[PDB]
Amino acid sequence: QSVGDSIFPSLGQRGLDVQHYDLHLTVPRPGEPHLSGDVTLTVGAREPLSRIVLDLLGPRVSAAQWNGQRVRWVQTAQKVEVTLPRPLRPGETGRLRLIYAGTPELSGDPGLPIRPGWQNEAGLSYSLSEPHGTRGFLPCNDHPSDPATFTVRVTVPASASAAASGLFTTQTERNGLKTLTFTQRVPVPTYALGLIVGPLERRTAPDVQLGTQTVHRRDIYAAGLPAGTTVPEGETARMLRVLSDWFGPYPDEVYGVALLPVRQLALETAGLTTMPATSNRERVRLHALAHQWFGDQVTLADWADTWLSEGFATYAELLWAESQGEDGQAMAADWYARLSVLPSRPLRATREEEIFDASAYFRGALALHALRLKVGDAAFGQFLHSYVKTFTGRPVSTTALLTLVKTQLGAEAEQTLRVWVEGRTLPPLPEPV
Ligand SMILES: CC(C)C[C@H](N)C(=O)O
Ligand code: NA
Ligand SMILES: [Zn+2]
Repeated sequence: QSVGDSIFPSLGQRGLDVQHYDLHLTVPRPGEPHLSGDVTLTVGAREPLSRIVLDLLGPRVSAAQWNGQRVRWVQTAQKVEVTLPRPLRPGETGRLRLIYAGTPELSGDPGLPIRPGWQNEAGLSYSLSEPHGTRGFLPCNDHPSDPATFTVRVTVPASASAAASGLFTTQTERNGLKTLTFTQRVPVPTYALGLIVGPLERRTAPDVQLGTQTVHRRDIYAAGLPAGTTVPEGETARMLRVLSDWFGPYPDEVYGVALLPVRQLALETAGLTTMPATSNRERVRLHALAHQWFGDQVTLADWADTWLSEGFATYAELLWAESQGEDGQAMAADWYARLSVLPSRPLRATREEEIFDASAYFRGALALHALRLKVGDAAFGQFLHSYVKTFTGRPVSTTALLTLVKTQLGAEAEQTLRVWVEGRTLPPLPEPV
């Protein structure tokens, strides 16, 4: 029934393929968790589905429709189950509309660096939902194996404003209320959906041209940011070219950061990174941008493989440093140092406390470093292009990476990667031959 995640075995519904969320969210008082929702899901299926089971934690569903007609539905625990008049079969799509309202619940999971879900602090409400927090404010197939496109229609008080992932199209105002529309036109995981409401100002920058591709530029500045909370002029343009030259074209139409005056980790929300000021650094801005490839475009099949996103996003830091004339080998040496005093575990996490631990970031990065040094920069750069392509539209797993390594680069490169992926060992620091 569920996706069957090795870490979160209850989230999601197997075979469900959500393709588009058309969400109308109304936030009455930014900074307080209550809200109302009006979402229509365009869903497909990999297998016949008698029921559409979505994740939801907090708000209560009031009405449900399927293809425009009233439909039977039940909200049970952290799930909303919708009985279809006839099974949804592969190849066909339907429209599931849900009216809901209430208070999103935060998922205070024990081993996570954050409490994912609808955040509320200092007159600001925003989503920081990795891994399984999106279900708090949106009925969803809450798993990274099922990315989807988003159209969000945010209704807020006139005094406030809002920003979501995707290009901002229209804004209307009536009876002292404001409505902003954003369209995320490239599929990304539920936790990758940016959504911020409160005192914030949009700021655009000139377009960035990456060959034939055009990437729009805009940043969000919330009120009350600390002095010096900025984006260095020209930095994001240079970062885009360096990373896109390694990975392939930037997968989205816009990029920027949403600088918040709060104290929290940064989240790679699609095309608009949720960036609390206490994390606004050059290597975190590069990190978040790298995740637009590894994490938002290339999505995980199982939360045990977070190193496919964090290790890849961490290695981009080394590539960016080298692009700026720095010694990347010395950065890899720092990674090893923070590992040589920590125990080992395979890269595939077995419990929730490990999915965002030091090994998922640095041991995964050093795994890529070991592979790169074994095949050469040219072969390694070509694999990263092939890796992204191979896993666009298809969730990535550790097994699939090793297979692609074996297929593309040979068994020796594979065994080098397998030493770091499997083994419960800390291998020696990868150094140039
Ligand atoms: C917010 C965190 C739990 C995850 C995020 N992707 C990072 O930068 O590590
Ligand atoms: Na999908
Ligand atoms: Zn990250």
